[PDB]
Amino acid sequence: QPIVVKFSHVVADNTPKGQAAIKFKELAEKYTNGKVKVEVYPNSQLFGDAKEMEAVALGDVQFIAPSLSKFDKFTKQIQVFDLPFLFNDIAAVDRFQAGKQGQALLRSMESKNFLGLAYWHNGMKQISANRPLLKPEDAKGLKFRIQASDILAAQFQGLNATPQKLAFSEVYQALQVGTVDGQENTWSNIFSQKFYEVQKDITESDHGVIDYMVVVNAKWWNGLSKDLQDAMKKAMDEATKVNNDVAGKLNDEAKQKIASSGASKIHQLTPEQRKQWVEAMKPVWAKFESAIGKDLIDAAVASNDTKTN
Ligand SMILES: [Cl-]
Ligand SMILES: [Cl-]
Repeated sequence: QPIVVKFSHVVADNTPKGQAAIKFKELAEKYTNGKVKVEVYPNSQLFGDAKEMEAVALGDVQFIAPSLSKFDKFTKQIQVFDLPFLFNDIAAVDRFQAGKQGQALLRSMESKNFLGLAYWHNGMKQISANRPLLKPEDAKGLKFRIQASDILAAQFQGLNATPQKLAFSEVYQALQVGTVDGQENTWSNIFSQKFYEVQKDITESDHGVIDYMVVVNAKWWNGLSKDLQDAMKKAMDEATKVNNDVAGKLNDEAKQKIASSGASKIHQLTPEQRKQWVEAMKPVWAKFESAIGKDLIDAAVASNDTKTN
């Protein structure tokens, strides 16, 4: 009777998270000599956004890797990752995650019996709708789908737009029948879930990030025999390295496919347009500073590094 272990997520197989979870499966089975069988369930086939945390708590799923925007019901510290324009680029996000404060966040939910094993990457968020979004004013009066995050809701409220919380699996349909006008996501997600086919203008804003925390039930994980836990720990580290190697290329490749399709128009901001977007979104920070903790915010800010000039 081999031990069945299930890994659930909401994205497609051909994605930074999807490819990493498949690597994890392959390696955990190898390193346990077949004693463990990993079943991977992509595209919300087993659980989606709304239920995966509960599934982990009850033992219906062993591994998940939610966006870092989806934890504000469990802690008020991880929501630091949602502050718009906090990180200039993916390199700053990774430096922050690797430092003391970023690594501390993996343990931020231990009192609720959740444990983060690793961070996985996706990429930078782009914004889209059915009209060009070149300046923040263009967003006024539009409905935007958002992940279930208080800071993302405030971010759109601040643009005098209307956020709407929806589960990832429901976004395409919402955009397709017009119950929402726009959204923010990474190129990888925008291509693989076909948002580009129902959004005619996408702006390369790079105004936030979608990255992930690999989460387990702490009690379950810590109760495993030393030999099984080491095997799976080895598999996880190696899957995390695949994720770090493929995330960038997969997003670049997605962007190109969207562009080549002709179905959407990709817009590039200029310095003055971008600077405007920054000003229009920064007040959100002051609203959440006390809840997050200024020091954590300052450490994130400091993770940015710009070459001279
Ligand atoms: Cl979902
Ligand atoms: Cl990590």
